Amino acid sequence: DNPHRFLPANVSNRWNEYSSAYLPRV
Amino acid sequence: DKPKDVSSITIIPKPRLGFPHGKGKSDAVAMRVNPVALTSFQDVSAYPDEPRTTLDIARIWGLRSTFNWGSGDEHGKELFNTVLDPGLRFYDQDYEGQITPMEYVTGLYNFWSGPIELRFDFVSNAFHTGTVIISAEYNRSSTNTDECQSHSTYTKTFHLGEQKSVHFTVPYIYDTVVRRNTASAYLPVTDYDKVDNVSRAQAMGIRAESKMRVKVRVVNVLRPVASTTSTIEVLVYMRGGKNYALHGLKQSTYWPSNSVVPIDSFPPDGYDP
Amino acid sequence: DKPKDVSSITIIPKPRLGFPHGKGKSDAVAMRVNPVALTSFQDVSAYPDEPRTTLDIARIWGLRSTFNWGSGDEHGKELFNTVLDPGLRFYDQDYEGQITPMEYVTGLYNFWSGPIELRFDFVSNAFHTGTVIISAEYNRSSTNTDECQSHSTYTKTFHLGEQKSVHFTVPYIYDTVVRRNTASAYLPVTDYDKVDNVSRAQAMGIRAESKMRVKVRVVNVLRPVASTTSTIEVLVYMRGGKNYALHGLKQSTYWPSNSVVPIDSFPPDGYDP
Amino acid sequence: DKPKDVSSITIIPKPRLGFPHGKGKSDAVAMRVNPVALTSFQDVSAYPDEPRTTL
Amino acid sequence: MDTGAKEDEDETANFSDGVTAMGFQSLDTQVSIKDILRRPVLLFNHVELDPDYTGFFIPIMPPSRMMQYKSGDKETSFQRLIGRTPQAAIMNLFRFWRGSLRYTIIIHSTDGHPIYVTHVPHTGNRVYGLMKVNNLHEYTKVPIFGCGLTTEMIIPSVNPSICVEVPFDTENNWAVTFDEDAQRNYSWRDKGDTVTGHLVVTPVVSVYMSVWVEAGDDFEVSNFYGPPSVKTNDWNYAFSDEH
Amino acid sequence: MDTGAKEDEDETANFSDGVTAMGFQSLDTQVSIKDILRRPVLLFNHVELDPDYTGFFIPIMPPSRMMQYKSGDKETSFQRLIGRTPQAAIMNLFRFWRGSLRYTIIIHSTDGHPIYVTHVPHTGNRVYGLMKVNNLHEYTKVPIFGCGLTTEMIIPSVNPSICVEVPFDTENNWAVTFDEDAQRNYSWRDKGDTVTGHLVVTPVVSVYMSVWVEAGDDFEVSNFYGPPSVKTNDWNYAFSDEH
Amino acid sequence: EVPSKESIQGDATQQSSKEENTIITRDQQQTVSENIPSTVGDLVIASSEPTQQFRSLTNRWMPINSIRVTVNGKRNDLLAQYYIPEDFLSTHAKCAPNTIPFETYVYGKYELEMKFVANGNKFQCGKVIISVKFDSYQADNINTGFQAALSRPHIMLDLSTNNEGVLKIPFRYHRAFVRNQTHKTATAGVRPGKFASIYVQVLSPLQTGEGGANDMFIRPFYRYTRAEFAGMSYKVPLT
Ligand SMILES: [Ca+2]
Ligand SMILES: [Ca+2]
Ligand SMILES: [Ca+2]
Ligand SMILES: [Ca+2]
Repeated sequence: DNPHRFLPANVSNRWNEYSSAYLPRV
Repeated sequence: DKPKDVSSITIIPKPRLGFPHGKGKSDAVAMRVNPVALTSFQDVSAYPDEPRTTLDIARIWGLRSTFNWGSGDEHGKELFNTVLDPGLRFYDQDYEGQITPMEYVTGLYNFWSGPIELRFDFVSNAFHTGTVIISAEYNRSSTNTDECQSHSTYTKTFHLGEQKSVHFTVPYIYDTVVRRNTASAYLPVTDYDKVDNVSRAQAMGIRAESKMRVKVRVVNVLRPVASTTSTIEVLVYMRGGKNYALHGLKQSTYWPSNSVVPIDSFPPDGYDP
Repeated sequence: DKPKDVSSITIIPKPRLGFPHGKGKSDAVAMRVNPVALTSFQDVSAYPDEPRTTLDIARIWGLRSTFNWGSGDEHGKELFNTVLDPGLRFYDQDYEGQITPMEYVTGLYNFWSGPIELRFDFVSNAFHTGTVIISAEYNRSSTNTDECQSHSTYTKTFHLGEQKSVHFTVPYIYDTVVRRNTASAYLPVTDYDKVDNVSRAQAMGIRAESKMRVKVRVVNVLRPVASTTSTIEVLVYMRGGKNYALHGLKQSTYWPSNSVVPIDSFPPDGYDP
Repeated sequence: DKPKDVSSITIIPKPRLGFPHGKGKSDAVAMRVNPVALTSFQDVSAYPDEPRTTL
Repeated sequence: MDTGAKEDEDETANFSDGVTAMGFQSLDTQVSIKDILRRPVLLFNHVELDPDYTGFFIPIMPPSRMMQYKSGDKETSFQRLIGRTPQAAIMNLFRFWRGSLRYTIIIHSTDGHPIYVTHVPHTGNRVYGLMKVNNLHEYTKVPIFGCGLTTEMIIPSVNPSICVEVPFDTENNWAVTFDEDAQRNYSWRDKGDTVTGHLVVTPVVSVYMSVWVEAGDDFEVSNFYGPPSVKTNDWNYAFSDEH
Repeated sequence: MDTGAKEDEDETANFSDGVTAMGFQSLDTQVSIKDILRRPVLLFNHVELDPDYTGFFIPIMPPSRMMQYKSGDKETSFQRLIGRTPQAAIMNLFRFWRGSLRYTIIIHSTDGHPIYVTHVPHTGNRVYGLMKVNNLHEYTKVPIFGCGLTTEMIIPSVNPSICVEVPFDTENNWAVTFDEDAQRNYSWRDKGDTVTGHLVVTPVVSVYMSVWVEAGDDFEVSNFYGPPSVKTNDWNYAFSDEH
Repeated sequence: EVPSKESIQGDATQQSSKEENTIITRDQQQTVSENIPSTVGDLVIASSEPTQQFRSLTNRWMPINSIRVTVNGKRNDLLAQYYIPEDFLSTHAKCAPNTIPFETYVYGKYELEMKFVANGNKFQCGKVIISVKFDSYQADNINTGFQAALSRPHIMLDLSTNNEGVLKIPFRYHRAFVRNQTHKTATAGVRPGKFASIYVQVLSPLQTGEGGANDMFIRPFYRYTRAEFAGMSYKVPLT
């Protein structure tokens, strides 16, 4: 399906956004 | 009574009112109960510290480049050398990254003018010492090995020590009151088409490449104490001078390169998992 | 003489004047002998006590619900518990009945705001006695068995006795200045179409269900004398507060459900028996 | 209120305004942000010794 | 209208009345009943005009339950959502109205043929759609727009639309908005008191038209009836914000 | 916005600030952000309107990265250069906007059929293109323009174009300009906060239309975000003045 | 602003900040972002009832997690990031009295101040930048580089001079209030507790001398300068 729909669990929080703990996003 | 009305006037019909303009009049019809009611900005309004013009945005300092300066760089050596054209960072290769606010906004216009400001921040400590000379060179340029040619222009020599930053206003000296942007006014290419000369011969314009350069050369070799780093990074910030000007709205030369996804219909397009 | 007239003006043609508006100008042509004569309201006119705005109508008390309170209801028991959303009475089932004036009128708008007023009329006599506590709960709700969670909000405790009625103003406390209606702005379904998720995914909007609740709990168990009824009915009236507001005209969420017959031609359509 | 507007006028339609003329009025639409802004001749302008008429 | 405040005798303390939000987002207030009734309601969406008839009749009456569509009943030429428009909802609360109504008529055409709109004052009947007055078989020699009644003309090549305001030409003080049963056969003079006349549209050749109606500027409603029994099944046709 | 002047502590001598060139060539200054946002942006170039649908939906939101075309992604009905217009570039710097937007709609036709443009206030969804609301198979009897919502009409034979201003009819203080991922499935009430409603265009017969958008006069932007990561390959598509 | 000659306790010319029952001193100068406005006028409409402040609890300085900067950090790297108020309630300094009111009120308007204290030595060097992004939910991953940080309200820290920095954060949100807590009974349609993001990024890598330390530390402290609560409810544990 659409890969944009959901963020992988290891980089996101329960709200489907990058976790503030996940520093590597940049 | 039913008197005849002889008043008349000749008219020229047009489909829209003020279509091309950003100001003036509009014949827009309000989708409201009251044709003249408007949105209220009495309580919720733009904060006073938000930029109001593109020139305001161009006045925000942006990190343009960085370069290293080490105790091994001999006198006269160019530590930094660049064509200072707010229109394009490169004339021979693609650009991708965090463009400065002034370049971003300049990319929306076909003309720019006025002095440009630079700020060199030496990421050092009180134990680093040395001297560099910043120069603005116009029309004709200097050889990488001829420091004297750079010294013959508009220069500012900075004595690095306790103070780790220096400001430099780049004079605007050209044969025209404004300069035309080197980027294009319209580029219909969207799928990275492999280019040929026919494509170029049929472009929207001809790139008037700038020869104006800003260089930073070693005056006194950096001599830090042995206990600290022998090479330091120098941050080069840039922004428009207080009299920087922009004109001629055109297609933006820069476009988002990160996380670009076009909208789809929500929730019709499969949002219901 | 026959001098030329050089006056002119450019014009933008439009088919109608003020078509979307409820006020402003109209280019209507009167089917009268005199183009400017109007209907007279000198003698026959709207009575001053008739409502003039939908807010006037929303200020009319309407019976919303009813519930029973008996001597068998233990302390803390929820006698009444409802989501207080003037947009929809139920989020999971059809509604049919006599909707209150404020809900009827709110059903014509996409947004509402301001405090809501409630009035609890205990259909009892001087021999009924007890105490209940009314609470307005926001964002997060209380467990049916945890009276303390209800007691931690905006409450009014009523001592039932000689006085058999109590008024309660429900505060408006939300994260937005107005709230959007949970009903739809447009529903083209007219023949009770059996719905599926594709139909829902293609609806006019997404229902922003409210979590705000009003509850009534037993404080002191009802203790009527043996000679009178041990259970009484409590009428719950509702209306908009004095600062109730409505905005965004839309398709009415409610429609007549009783004695609905569309007109036919009289007397052509067989009225001649 | 939504009162009717009874004002009207008869008009004669023409495609252009001042097409044949060298002076008078023009219905030209400016390709500018501001419909009434014009070119500046404050600093750069015709030199006084240039001919102004064919005479 | 009786607010019922007379029955609220409690005088104990209450929470604040707060501050109104009216005008916070914009100054476009939409709570005035007359303002609401002055915005157009679609009655007929692309219906046919046939020159073999006297014309297409439009009874002069505001939108209300009298034009409500009910699933299962016979198909009429009336658009099906009239009964759920805000103005029909308002009219279902007032049984009296006095003043003029405005009709916006659009002829789907660009021809140079004139289409006439004729006003008929209150005559006692209440009809809509194509009709052959007195059941004749030819009307071009005896056109209703040429009999003496007030008439206006539309010339599509100039403007396919027009907005006409019809007067309150009736013997009564007020027009009656609605009946409990629009098809009941009761005392004939009373039966016709729900309209103030008709508007008749007559073409030269077969063509289609659309019709909208709204209250005029000289217009009042009264005889507030309170709300009727209603229904709604909106909930079932949309997702909530929690999937 | 923070200029960074606070970090420029050097106070040694500098070269002159010169004299501004603004106004030297003409008085048509084009640096005002609102002036820029008030000139039209093409959204849809000659797209189809089909009467089998409720209409063609236009989500009320200004141009930005939300409509940017990326080489290789699925084809949408949006014009491909929206993301490089000056106004989209400006909007990509401000995440808040409040006020009205103006839409210029052109129906490619000269027919006398009315085309309606209906305004839908903020309802929570965000869609564009042809859609059958509630998935029905006929909409002429239940037209969206005849349900009570504010509607305006275009009659091509008179003027195939129109300019309508849509209000800021939403519950929020500000509309959210963009998201990092326009297709991410996150909390549904937040998902719909990037629009303030929709504009729906409904025809009588199949026909094409073009749509432009611009900021209204009562309009403000805020919540400056700073510049995003960008790219450019302009250099490769033109000759320099030295062959 | 001006140093003095050395005495028994060195160069005793420190400055300090006292807020409620907390004090923070600084050895050198401090950089402060502009004091900017929050939306005003919606408070009295979004809440029919009076809103509250508890300054003695919320307006005091509270240290949060320690930040380590190493010679391996590259420009643009995120050293730390905070979604506020959320992260100050359920992830950092969780037992802080500053969090008390959030246990009982469901809504709020918040204006904060964040102080950053660094301690790099005289033979090290480097630059760090801290910035705020208003109403960042679902927009954290764009306009998130050092360039966007230099454009938004920010403060810059030099790792060898140890100047302090104070970031002043107004309340700029697209709604009148921000929700304070998620709850099993609360709606999932609206993500609560986040009206802004704070990013701590590397501007220029930390460098050290021969045999010098390969890292140094920074400590953030926050305090509300104006925390207004609305909508009282029963108390709940934070997130
Ligand atoms: Ca009181
Ligand atoms: Ca009070
Ligand atoms: Ca100077
Ligand atoms: Ca000078």
